[PDB]
Amino acid sequence: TTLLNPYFGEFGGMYVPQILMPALNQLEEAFVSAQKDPEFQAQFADLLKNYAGRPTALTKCQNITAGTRTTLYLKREDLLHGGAHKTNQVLGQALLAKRMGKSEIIAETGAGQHGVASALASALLGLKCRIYMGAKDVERQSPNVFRMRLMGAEVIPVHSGSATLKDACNEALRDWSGSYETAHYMLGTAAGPHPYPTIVREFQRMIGEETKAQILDKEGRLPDAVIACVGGGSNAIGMFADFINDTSVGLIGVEPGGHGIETGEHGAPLKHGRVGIYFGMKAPMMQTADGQIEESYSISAGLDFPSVGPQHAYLNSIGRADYVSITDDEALEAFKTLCRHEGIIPALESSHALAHALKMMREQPEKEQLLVVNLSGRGDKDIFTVHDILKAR
Amino acid sequence: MERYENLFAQLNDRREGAFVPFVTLGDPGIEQSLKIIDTLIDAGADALELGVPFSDPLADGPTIQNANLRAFAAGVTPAQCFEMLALIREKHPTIPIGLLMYANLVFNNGIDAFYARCEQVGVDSVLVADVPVEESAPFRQAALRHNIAPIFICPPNADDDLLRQVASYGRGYTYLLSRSGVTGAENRGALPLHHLIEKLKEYHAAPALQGFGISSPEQVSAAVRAGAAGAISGSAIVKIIEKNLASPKQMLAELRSFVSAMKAASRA
Ligand SMILES: O=P(O)(O)OCCNS(=O)(=O)c1ccc(OC(F)(F)F)cc1
Ligand SMILES: *Cc1c(COP(=O)(O)O)cnc(C)c1O
Ligand SMILES: N[C@@H](Cc1c[nH]c[nH+]1)C(=O)O
Ligand SMILES: [Cl-]
Ligand SMILES: [Cs+]
Ligand SMILES: [Cs+]
Ligand SMILES: [Cs+]
Ligand SMILES: [Cs+]
Repeated sequence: TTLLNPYFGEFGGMYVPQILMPALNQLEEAFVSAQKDPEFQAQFADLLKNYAGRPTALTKCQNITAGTRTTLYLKREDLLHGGAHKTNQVLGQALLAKRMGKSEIIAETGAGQHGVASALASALLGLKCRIYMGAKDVERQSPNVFRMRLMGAEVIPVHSGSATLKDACNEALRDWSGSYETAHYMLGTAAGPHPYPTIVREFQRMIGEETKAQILDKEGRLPDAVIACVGGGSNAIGMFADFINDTSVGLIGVEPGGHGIETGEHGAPLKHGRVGIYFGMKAPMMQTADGQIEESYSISAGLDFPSVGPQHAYLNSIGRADYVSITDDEALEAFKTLCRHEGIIPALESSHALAHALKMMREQPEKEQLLVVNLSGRGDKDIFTVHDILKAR
Repeated sequence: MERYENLFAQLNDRREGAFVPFVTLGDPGIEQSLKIIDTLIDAGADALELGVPFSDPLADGPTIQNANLRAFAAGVTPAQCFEMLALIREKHPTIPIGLLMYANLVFNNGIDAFYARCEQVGVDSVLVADVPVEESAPFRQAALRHNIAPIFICPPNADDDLLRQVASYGRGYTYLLSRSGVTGAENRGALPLHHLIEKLKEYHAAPALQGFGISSPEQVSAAVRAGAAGAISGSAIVKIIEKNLASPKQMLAELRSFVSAMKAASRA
């Protein structure tokens, strides 16, 4: 029994061992209570404003769209403390952990951004933080590992399975299955078992709320479409949520196409995977013919969650949102273009969203369209990756 | 079939508990796994719990994580596991055989088809580790349509509502968790509770088997004295495999000695 619907149509649910059901029910109860609590809301708002730097700017990018009938705005989550949108929801989850009386945080991370976000929130709010990270990711993300350690978090390499994000996800749940009484699991995207898809959406929804206010202020009307990259789905659902009931506003999610869909080396389970049950949820995922879970591939390490949040699978099924893919090469071109023409270095993740917007403009340059791309993070972290490729060209 | 019912009736007649080992199918290879399983049976196993190798076993500690990895190193697939199961049944007609599954392997190419294959090879029960009672409906319905017992888990702090659900929905045996956490011999659980065992009996639940952390004869005896119908041991058995990979004959000898000792502990 739950207080809220754990499903979005057929997708979602609570596919965890029986031992973890009380933890999920406790978390749901605390969330529902917090959502009705003006003091909780005021504390969260205060951290978002005075610590994280909300509201984030909405930037009109005139150079990129010159000579076309596209008007493009970027929602500047790149300017949030920590350099990505992930900061919003970790602060909310940290306050939920405190509400429930917990003093310890568990988190998973792949490329390291969620780990860093969890570490910073835990440092600020007096929580002991332990972060699981696949050993292969530890090896290749020394900057983020060092940030986590500087912020006083314990980083625990995971050597099981493929030693990557999915394996860290498992280990986090294994730990939580024994430690839930004292520890909160700070899940890093709008996925996993209920209530996490719901909580993460609600703790990211200020992205779309602000976007709506800012676009009404500047343009006097809603966007024709809002466009966001989709790893597990948090930044995208945060942008989409406040526009779901605005039926004229297009919602476009962009999955990583990697080397190309046809190569199999991608991270686009929503459009090119198969529904399965894993990580506590029923959702499309990257899996073998036999049902073993596989990795997502993208040039951007941040888009390597091998499934997708169930609310995205649902919005797709009913046609409320459209999902597309962008390849490594398309994302790289968008990255270069934004740097040269707007002086903004975007995360390679976010560059997937920008690349699709650039395509919408370029394919149909006389189409009148008011677009907003969610610029989920900044791309300082990516300069060597981009350097190394562009050197080999 | 009625393999668990028949077993418990026979054990009850002898004032005896069940000893039930767990191993991963195809760990460390198909041929050796078949020999391991025959050894467990010959040494006195009353029933078997058998794991199909899965990429993400999130209810398992390191010992069994490593068993899955060894089976994958040997190229073991679910299809090969079903082949193994059919042969095991052909050799041993009465021993109850339970599978330890993760949801995706059951749901993968159709829940009904999965349980149909179980019935075809002569499996008796399926425990889907990441499907709580709350999500169990299509799994337990498919199980029962194919004469398979769906196994449910009773955590040590289960409330009355949950006990009633586990009693109503399960069949074959009720899994009594010794503790929170994941599988592993390194973490010993509790003597359960008179309350839980008694409530399950009150609600006419399938007979209870205690599992997680059971690694010694004394714990098997304790489980049975507390009112459980028997005990499951996995990691302790798998550790013997792990310890003796280079020595297959010694592996079987040590498995035999251990299982014999564990089984002796169950006798009145
Ligand atoms: O002796 P141990 O501690 O290794 O325990 C072995 C248990 N093996 S098993 O197949 O019964 C088994 C039973 C339930 C499991 O998870 C669940 F409870 F969530 F469903 C996992 C394994
Ligand atoms: C982690 C990350 C993403 C992808 O995760 P979502 O949950 O899909 O938002 C996207 N952009 C940035 C900058 C990230 O750090
Ligand atoms: N791998 C990314 C996003 C993520 C998916 N799941 C959890 N986090 C990160 O850790 O920053
Ligand atoms: Cl449903
Ligand atoms: Cs600001
Ligand atoms: Cs323009
Ligand atoms: Cs995805
Ligand atoms: Cs005894």
